[PDB]
Amino acid sequence: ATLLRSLALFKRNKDRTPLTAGSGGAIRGIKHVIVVPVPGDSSIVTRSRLLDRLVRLAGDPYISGPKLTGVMISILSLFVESPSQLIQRITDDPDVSIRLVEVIQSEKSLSGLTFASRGANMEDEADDYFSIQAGEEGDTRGTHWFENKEIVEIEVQDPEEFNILLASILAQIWILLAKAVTAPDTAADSETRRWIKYTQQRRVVGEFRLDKGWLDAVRNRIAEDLSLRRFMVALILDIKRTPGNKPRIAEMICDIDTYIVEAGLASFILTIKFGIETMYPALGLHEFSGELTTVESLMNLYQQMGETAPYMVILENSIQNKFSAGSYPLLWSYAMGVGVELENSMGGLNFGRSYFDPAYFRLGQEMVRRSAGKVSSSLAAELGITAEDAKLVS
Amino acid sequence: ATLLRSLALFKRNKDRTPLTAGSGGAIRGIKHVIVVPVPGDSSIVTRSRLLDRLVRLAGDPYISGPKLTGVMISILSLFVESPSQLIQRITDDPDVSIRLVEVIQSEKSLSGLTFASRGANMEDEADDYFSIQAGEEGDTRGTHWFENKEIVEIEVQDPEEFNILLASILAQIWILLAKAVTAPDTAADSETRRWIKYTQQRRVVGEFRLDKGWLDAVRNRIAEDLSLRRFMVALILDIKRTPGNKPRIAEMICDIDTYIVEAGLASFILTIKFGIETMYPALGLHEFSGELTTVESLMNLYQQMGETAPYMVILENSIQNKFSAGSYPLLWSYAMGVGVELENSMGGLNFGRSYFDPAYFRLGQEMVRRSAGKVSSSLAAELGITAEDAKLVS
RNA sequence: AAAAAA
RNA sequence: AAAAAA
RNA sequence: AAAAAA
Repeated sequence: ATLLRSLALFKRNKDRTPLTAGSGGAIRGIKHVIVVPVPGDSSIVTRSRLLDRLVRLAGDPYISGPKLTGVMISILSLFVESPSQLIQRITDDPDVSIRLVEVIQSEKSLSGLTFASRGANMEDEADDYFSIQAGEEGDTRGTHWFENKEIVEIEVQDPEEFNILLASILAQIWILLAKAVTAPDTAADSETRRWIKYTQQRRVVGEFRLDKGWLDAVRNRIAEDLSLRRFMVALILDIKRTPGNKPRIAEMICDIDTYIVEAGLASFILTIKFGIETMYPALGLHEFSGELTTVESLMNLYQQMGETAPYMVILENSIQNKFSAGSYPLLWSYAMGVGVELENSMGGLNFGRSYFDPAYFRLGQEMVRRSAGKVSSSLAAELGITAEDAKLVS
Repeated sequence: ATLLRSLALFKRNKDRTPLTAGSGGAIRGIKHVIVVPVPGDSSIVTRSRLLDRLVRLAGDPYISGPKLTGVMISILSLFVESPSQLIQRITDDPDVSIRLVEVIQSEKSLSGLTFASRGANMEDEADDYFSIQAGEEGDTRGTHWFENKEIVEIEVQDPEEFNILLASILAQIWILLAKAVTAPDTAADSETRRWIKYTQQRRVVGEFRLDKGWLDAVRNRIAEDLSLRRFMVALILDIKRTPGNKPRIAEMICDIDTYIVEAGLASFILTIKFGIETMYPALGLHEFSGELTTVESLMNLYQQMGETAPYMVILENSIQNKFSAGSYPLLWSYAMGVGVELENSMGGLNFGRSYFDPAYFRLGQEMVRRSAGKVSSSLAAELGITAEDAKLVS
């Protein structure tokens, strides 16, 4: 009797939720100082020029990691008024020190912008940080730019034009997380399709299409360091918690997150869907109860975590390995074999892991092949229908 | 009636949890004085140079045990600011006396470093302790170094480079505990695979790959003395208790521990999994109730212990022998025979102990062979499915 | 960790 | 009092 | 004590 309870209690302790209490002291390593050019004034022309400069610089081959991630962050958190306040309210990681800096307009410089927190006299630093090398030597292809060469600059004065430009750029930057952490290289068609989709959504315009090289560089950078990913996830979590209405860009991001959610938990989501939601006879086998209770505990932990659960892999945190299939390889293989036949979109999904068992795969395949028209018992009793009508084509 | 209760009470006393009360006086033996060069200043170049020197010295054939373990500890607890405070908060063993010492930079010496606690005038001691003999005579192969000979030195100035180097080195040092205490020799492919895995995790780089000789020496040292293992476990326990966020290195370690957990309790974990979680008819036999209650008491003791339970074998403590299979050899053999067929990864797992019973092994094998498609009663009644569908392939 | 998802 | 028990 | 476990 009590054995089952003791066992469940024991299994629950293996996946104890590390909730915030206060224990464990407080450790933190060295944090860099990444510079983030935030536009001081709330104007439109200044923001447009800043974004143009950032894009023109972000696509440079010879660029430092810290500078690149700071540029990306500066690009991201720009639409809100006083981005400094938002960045401060969002930045809560000891990975790096977000060194803010105000920026204003200047009609006496190449880039046309200058830092206000440093001092009005400082102008050379702006030009040195915005434009130094753009493929002048070495690799001339290393520079990136929009696909349309006719657009030499993206500087605009009308509020609407700038708003749509910023929204399109943020969307192009955000859609990368769908596969940045997972299979970054094999994520070109997906992003292309998402862009082709948003374009005919009337929310953006295809004229502001960036070269594939720029996107690839950004994805690589996003994968390399996790400070940017942490900030992006915190921003998405904040936006999702917005009780009231949400601006155009806010809604764009809260929509794009759904592609980002579960970006690496496929082996768990699909597993649950094809081996729990399907209620197949195979689940009753003595060889599946362990995996079943494991997945139960896993999803309990997930729903107990909070709002940062789905993004667990995006933060490349430690708990992501707990949701791997290494603990339920059999059920995972069975579910994948089932999905290969039912979903019919999971053909290009690679799953050739070192703990794959083609036996259960073929098992689920054959079970699905034979059960093409086999009506269940629960639904049959609920509706009262006969199976004679279901096997008419099968 | 009361007999069962008296019996259970008696069995519970055989495995009384030795909790901290105050009784037993206080005994402690002689404790060595191992030197641990801790970098005084929180700079980056000094830490990188110190690590380079330690690695260059750690892979020496003619090196003293105490010096080697002190070097290892110095290497481990370096990422935190003021490692001295952490080492003091963690060091709680009477096995050895952790003799800390501050270190600073010095541009007037071979190694370029000097001790600050001893005195600024002391410089020769630094060179004598960092570099004396590196295979100059005797065995020239005895020296170790990274696999890439082009890397003559790992000294870097950029914070990111040093951080990743330190993280990779700590990961290489930590992954050894997975099999250091248990089958250290047969732990090369596992570590190689873990490294190949972390590399494509974008968290480390393969360029900082160390020779197999260095890893083998470190594993041997870690096995020889238990002060290092005690410190490592205390560090892991501390990190796991961190309520707040965890740095990159902290997360790396809290992930790597999962390979370290249960490193020697396989005969218990697998036993529970294959003879309790599986709910086979064999468990109802009169010849298994004793083992069942034994394992119940064992896991009760485990869950009552605390956070240092799984690492019980890593500390080579006395309680590890209580969880051995010597008290439940039958159930252990049955479970191993079952796992040999179900898991299908437990082929290379050696279990040829002096209390093996091939009878129950063949028994569980045959039971699993015959029960390849035999649906249980509990799950069948919960779902209501018939067994006709389960024996379609079997 | 690997597909799809106005 | 009589074996085994990392 | 002995395997596997993004």
